[PDB]
Amino acid sequence: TRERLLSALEDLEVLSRELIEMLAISR
Amino acid sequence: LSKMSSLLERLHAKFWSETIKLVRQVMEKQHLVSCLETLQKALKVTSLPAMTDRLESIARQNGLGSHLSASGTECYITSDMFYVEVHHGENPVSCPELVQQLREKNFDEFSKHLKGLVNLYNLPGDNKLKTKMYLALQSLEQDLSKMAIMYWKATNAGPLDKILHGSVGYLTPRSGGHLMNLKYYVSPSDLLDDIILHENNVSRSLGMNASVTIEGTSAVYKLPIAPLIMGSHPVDNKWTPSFNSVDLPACFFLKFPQPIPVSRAFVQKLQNCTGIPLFETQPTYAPLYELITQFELSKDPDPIPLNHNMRFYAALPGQQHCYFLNKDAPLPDGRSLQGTLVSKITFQHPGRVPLILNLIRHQVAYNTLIGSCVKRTILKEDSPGLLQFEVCPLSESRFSVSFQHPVNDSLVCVVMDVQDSTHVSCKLYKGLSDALICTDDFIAKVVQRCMSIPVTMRAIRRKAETI
Amino acid sequence: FLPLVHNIIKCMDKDQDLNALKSKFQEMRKLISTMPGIHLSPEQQQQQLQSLREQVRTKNELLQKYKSLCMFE
Repeated sequence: TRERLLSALEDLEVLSRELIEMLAISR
Repeated sequence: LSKMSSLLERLHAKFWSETIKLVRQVMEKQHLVSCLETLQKALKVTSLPAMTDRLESIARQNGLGSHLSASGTECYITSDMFYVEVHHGENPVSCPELVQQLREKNFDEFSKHLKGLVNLYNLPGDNKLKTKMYLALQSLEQDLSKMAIMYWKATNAGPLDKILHGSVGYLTPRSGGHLMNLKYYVSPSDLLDDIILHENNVSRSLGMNASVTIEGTSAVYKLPIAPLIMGSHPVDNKWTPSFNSVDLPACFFLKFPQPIPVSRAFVQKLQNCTGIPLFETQPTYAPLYELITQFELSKDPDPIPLNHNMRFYAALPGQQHCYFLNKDAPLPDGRSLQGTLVSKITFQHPGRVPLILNLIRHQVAYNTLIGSCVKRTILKEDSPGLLQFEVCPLSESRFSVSFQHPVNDSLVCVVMDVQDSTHVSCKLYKGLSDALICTDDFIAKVVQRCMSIPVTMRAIRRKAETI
Repeated sequence: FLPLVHNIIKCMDKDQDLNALKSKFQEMRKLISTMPGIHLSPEQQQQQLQSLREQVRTKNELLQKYKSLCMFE
């Protein structure tokens, strides 16, 4: 389970970056 | 209808290991835009600091003066809702009434009771009625507890004839996770433990119960501001004479869940105890039983259409049956059955109301129990049985059931009037030439205690039939 | 991870390097997850493990039956 874990990590990082960008542009 | 925005085009349109320079170079800049911080209940479990931060965020957003030393503890800015588990009015209370239900991991009585009391204790009053009158009405709402204890002490036989039925007395404490209530419903033939097996009085939370509230907009009636009458009365109870009385901007507006149909006489009698009648609007004088049966059976009803159309077919002890309702049928009384399809329960101060509510409650309970036979049974064209009967509400709380008695070659009606609150009159009228298919007062009292139309139908088809 | 997103939001709306630490923690967690050894999905792995257990049980039963019935001379 390497490819699935890497994809999950990449998706989590992208989601965290999007959330940080939204928090910085809103508040 | 696709998933191309998760890992295929989401990371490619985010506008690594050495591209995290977005905390100090691009930082030169909770309701519907930033859902990340708003979803604290989903990212982390409901804990002490999480709820304390959510409360502070909601207070800063909607507007509510409240603060503390730091994050980890937060009170409730209200008249007396200030209570910290584990001073501008009352002192810091730590009673079990607001510590039992919300002890460890409760998450229901945290945004409803507070918001409820905030919406209730809100009016155009500026430091004159938002706090003063609110606290006055909260303190005045304590004689009922003494009255409840007095009724419990006096009625030391059983909590069935005085608490639920007959009169008031099935009350509980109104604090924190439980508001004021009363024994509105009095269904005695429900699924019991097989007069409930309880150690003490019920808090009207185990199962189902109504919800009594105390609010008002223009019912500023004279009432006390503190409990004075607290001594044990002679037999049942005693009044509390006020007027130390000001125009407290409040009332006792409860929450009538269903528009129960009542009689004009009951509303007229109650319209002289607390000022005006129990409703100030255009009276929907439509078929009372027709709408009332649907309102009562609407709880269990599913999204599937029924389309009864004044048909009351139901089951039987070991077969199918049928029945009618005589709805929208103008009787010899002249005008049709008065309808009370309304939800206004704006009451007044607790004056001479020792039986102003219990009579209408028993009337509505009998009316509901009448149509109890038709809840979810839908079976037509039943050749066997079909003990069709039509409840003719000619007089107030006066029903009648027709059955094909073998005594005569016709139906057999019986006057069914609710004389007492649970002991209804179940007399009958036979024919000059008819066999003794009419039972005695024993089966009459049995049917009265049962108070179910289907029960009476089965009894007639089995006991009274004897064929 | 709730803590990673919390640290990211803190470093974003505080006015440190929470993003670098979050990325390092995610890489360490991915390495620890891949450290197990099972490259393929665990479904076929469990199927093959059950098959191997059944085969081992059958072989043990056959060996016992062979070493039990010894009455020749």
